[PDB]
Amino acid sequence: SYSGPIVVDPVTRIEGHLRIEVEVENGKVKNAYSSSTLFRGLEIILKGRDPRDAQHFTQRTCGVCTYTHALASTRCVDNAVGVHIPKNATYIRNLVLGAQYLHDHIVHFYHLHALDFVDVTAALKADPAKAAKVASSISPRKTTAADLKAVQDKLKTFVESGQLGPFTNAYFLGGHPAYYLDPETNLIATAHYLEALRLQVKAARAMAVFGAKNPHTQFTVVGGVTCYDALTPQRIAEFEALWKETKAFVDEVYIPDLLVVAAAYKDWTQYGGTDNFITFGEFPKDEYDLNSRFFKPGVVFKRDFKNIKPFDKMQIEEHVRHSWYEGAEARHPWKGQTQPKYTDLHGDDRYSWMKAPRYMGEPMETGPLAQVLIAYSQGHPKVKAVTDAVLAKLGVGPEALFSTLGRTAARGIETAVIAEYVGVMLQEYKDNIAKGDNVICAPWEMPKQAEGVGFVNAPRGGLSHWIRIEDGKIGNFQLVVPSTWTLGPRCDKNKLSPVEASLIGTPVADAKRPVEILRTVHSFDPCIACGVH
Amino acid sequence: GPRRPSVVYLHNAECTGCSESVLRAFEPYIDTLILDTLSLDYHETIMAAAGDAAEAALEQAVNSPHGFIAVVEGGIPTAANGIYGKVANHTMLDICSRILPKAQAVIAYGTCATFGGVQAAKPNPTGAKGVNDALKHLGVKAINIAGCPPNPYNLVGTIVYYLKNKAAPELDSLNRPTMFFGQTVHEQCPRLPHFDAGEFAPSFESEEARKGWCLYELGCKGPVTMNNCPKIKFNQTNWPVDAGHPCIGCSEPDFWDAMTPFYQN
Ligand code: SF4
Ligand code: SF4
Ligand code: F3S
Ligand SMILES: [Mg+2]
Repeated sequence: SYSGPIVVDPVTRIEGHLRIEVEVENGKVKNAYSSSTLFRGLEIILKGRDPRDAQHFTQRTCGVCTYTHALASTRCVDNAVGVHIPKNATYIRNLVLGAQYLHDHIVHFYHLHALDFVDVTAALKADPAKAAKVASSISPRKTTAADLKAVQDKLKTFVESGQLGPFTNAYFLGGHPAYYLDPETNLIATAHYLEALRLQVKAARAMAVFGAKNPHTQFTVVGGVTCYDALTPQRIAEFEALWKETKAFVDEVYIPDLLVVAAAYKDWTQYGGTDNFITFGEFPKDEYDLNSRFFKPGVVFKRDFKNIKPFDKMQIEEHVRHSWYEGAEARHPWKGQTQPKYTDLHGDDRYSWMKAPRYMGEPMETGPLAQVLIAYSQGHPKVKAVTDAVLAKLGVGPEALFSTLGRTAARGIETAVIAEYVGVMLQEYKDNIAKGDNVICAPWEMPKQAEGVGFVNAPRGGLSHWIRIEDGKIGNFQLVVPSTWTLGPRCDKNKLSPVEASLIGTPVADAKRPVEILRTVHSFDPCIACGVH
Repeated sequence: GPRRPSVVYLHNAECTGCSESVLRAFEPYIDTLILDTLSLDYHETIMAAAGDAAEAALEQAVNSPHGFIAVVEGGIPTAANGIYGKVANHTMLDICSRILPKAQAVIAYGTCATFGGVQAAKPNPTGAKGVNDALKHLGVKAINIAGCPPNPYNLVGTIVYYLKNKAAPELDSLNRPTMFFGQTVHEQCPRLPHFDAGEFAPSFESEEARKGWCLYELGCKGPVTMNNCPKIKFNQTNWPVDAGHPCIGCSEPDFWDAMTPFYQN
């Protein structure tokens, strides 16, 4: 078994620029470093600007989690100016966010994660008719032998060309000891990967119906939204049709594939666990009450879900001791500072452009596993029903969720729950219009001096934007992003971040093809442009 | 089938919104593009290989005797000798300096790659530059497809043109293809008759906004922005002004500083 270093740089099939470094002994990871290797400095750029402009800049934090930062900045400035936006603005903003979750998670599972589990080339060895029978046994959607043969034939022509393209040098070429699927299952997954490339077009289009375009929506303003056309029956029906098709794909393709893959990789319940969880809640009825949200906020330490703690926004501090910034001060984001000072890898004990957020001094996982586990523990009935069904189908107990497999499963669970809830929000929105409420934006006035905060639970977890308005301008604007929490470095107490801690114990069968490291890293759905900004 | 042309897709200082836009390709869709039209030989967002294996894939593509097309997303950080952005522990400046002069054609895709983009906005702490600005000393001359992100119609149309003609199409004074960037957004806008009649919405909540009046007084930059948004639309369905929001000028150089405040003219 291998002893020595492994460096993965670039980590592909994520958003942004990540270097993972591990130390391996006797075939298992004994130490890990999460190094984010691009800085842009959006917080520096925002200083002195008009608060109304912030959302346009901060949306460009990330185009994978597009919209989310526009929404967080708009919630932040809404909050700073004290505006209570109209009910329809909350509905429209919430609907676009729900659509973002569906698009993001579908693309993550297929186009970012699945190549860690699926040997696409092995699909060429499959019997398509047998594969179709398997697919049809796991989903209410019937899959035909002929449709899987069409996929296989197309792939054969592609591979036989010798130009493997995105599969060049894949860890699965020739087989790999950590890749377990049979040819038939590889063909099903490959077919659904290709199907998802077209389905995601529809899922993204749903956002543009109300939100102008995807990527980078353009319909939010302080005080509400701008899209009068979103009130029309025609636009609503267009959104509804796209949503229905997307939901059908979630329920009939994504979730069955996730469960088949999880069942084949049940050993992955034993790696990639973490201790502490934070979540901000999402889909409000009341923009000034996080506990009015469909998912509620919460904090859990040391897997103690019987004693969920209230989220206290004043207990967030961002460390820089192991980051490429000046000094070692941990700051609350309303007193944040972004002072670059590069020292190279491990120079002065620093190794990342991400800050290290800590909550009461502790490293916190955020994202789908946090949202799902905390909501379950709060008695959320939809989360409980779906989670319990998944555990029963896999034949595992709840402890299995504290793992790379569990995290991957939670992403699907949240997708299924949100897909359903989008229909509920849509009906409430329709009902509100039917009662005569056609208002979408409220007037407001800029204070010369104010503080605000906006909270979004994005597809990767708890996002917060923090403004200090001084002389009517941006005095300070700080982003604390989900991947900052999850993939940031160590803090001044030397505590490993969630991704770093999760990697300890990972087995590595072939150090030249370290897919096990990728499985766990990818399970967090890293977003490095998000994490660093 | 015939050999497909090689594409090397690079990510510098970027948000990945430009990569995401390409995934929205419609007729042809992205599967047709990567299975039939092109050979996508390096792309960090979707490629199977990681780490050393990914680096090796990049080297294999760049050194092909068939040549390659480079598509570049993101600005190049140049401050402090490029250290604000690295891939495989090489600066993005160094990577692009080595690779781009070898390409048969370079397409700078998105306002960041074309003109510097969001990270180049004042005070530009990372010294970010667009491709042509950063690499002018090396004779690199990229076709600029601007927007934040651009319309993917414009990328695919440019690639198809190049594959057919082995040359860039006619370019404007910002190196953008005139077939896509030859008209202002405004001259194509459905609200133009309102602009021309002096019928402006005074606020987003106003009845004038509800009725679709012009957004100029609320900051619309359509009159000073070159793009094909009202014609092609996005996602086969919408564009900013039809969603009631002003254009922010996102296909123009330095728009972050030139077009702000966004809600003023
Ligand atoms: S041009 Fe805009 S969408 Fe594209 S990488 Fe730059 S910030 Fe992102
Ligand atoms: S809304 Fe903008 S692009 Fe349209 S007519 Fe008015 S100023 Fe021109
Ligand atoms: S903001 Fe950009 S997407 Fe078109 S409408 Fe204006 S050029
Ligand atoms: Mg920050």
